[PDB]
Amino acid sequence: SHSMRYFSAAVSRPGRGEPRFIAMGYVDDTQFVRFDSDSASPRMEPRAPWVEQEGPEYWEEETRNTKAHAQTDRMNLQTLRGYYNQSEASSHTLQWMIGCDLGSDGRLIRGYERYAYDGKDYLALNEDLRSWTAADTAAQISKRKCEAANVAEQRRAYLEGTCVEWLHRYLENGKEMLQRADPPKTHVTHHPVFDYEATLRCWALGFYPAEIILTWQRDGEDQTQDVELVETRPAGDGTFQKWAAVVVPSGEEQRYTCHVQHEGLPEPLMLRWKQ
Amino acid sequence: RIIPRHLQL
Amino acid sequence: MIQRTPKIQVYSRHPAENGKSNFLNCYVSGFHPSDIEVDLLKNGERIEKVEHSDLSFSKDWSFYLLYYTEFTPTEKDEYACRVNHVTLSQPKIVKWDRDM
Ligand SMILES: [Cl-]
Ligand SMILES: [Cl-]
Ligand SMILES: [Co+2]
Repeated sequence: SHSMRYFSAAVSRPGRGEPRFIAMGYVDDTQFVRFDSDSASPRMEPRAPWVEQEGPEYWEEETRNTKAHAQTDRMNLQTLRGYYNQSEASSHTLQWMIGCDLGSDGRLIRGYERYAYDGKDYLALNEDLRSWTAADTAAQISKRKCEAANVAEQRRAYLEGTCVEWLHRYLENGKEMLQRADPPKTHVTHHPVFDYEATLRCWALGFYPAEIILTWQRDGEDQTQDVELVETRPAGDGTFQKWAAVVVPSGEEQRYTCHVQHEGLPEPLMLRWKQ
Repeated sequence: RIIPRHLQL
Repeated sequence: MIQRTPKIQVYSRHPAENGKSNFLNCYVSGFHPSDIEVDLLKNGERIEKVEHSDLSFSKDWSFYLLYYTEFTPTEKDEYACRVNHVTLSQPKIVKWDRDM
């Protein structure tokens, strides 16, 4: 399963200059392009090696369109400020996300496009890619505006055509980095307390993509309720990590089994602490 | 490939 | 307005060993608005030349960043991450536990 996404964030800062605009494109969990208005010379820049082969026409076109997005979004910031009758001295955040998901057969399974204002859902394109859902009475103005312009038609065209096509291209060009399935390196750690109890921590390291399932078994039973699970985190080298801990009665460690499920895995593995 | 235009809200 | 305080994790890229230089990470996520201050401390000493990944955000709209820097673990050297955000009345510090 694969997907391509583009995100953007426009952040006003009255008194500290023009609103900052950042835009970025991801293939799955890998960022491959980035634009930042705070750069000395704003432009769409590569963030992955496999996109660096695109010629100057590509970068020239991406940078030009993205600079246009920035201008449209700075204007949006300020239409919304009007809609909510907010102070000209206040700071606000407008976020955007658009993307296409490809099934395991390689054809479109779903596309989107949504907006959030000050951390709240604002406007979203519906699954049918032909209608919109407004989160409040301000967003309804935007919704009516989009409907009157029949813009959904153009967004759908991108999601069904360009998005899928280029995702397929990036997947091929960065095949070694993108269509790879590292399996996580796993092990369980033992942390005693004196005679009564010990913490068993199940580790999953160096895996990609970030999607993974960790679960603890005691004679073949999930413990979800008393298991502390940390948010999956980036190692910093392109892989992810995650651990699941469970406090068990001393002397019964062997009754617990960790269940790890990752795509790079050929079969879900089961770990058990080594004495 | 980013979509050409951003939406006007 | 919506206000989400940052979630913080302090960890190393590879298993802690005393003597080997590794990577000290401080993953800050789930926060909003996007403004945030993050420093990596060494025995209370603010570490310089610390880098961070590009500001981005998750599906739920919350922002996330990864601050890092090369380092060498030690039985006596205590490493931590200092984070300040509008949601915090005072800066928050999370110490690096090589076991987490
Ligand atoms: Cl608030
Ligand atoms: Cl509120
Ligand atoms: Co509030």
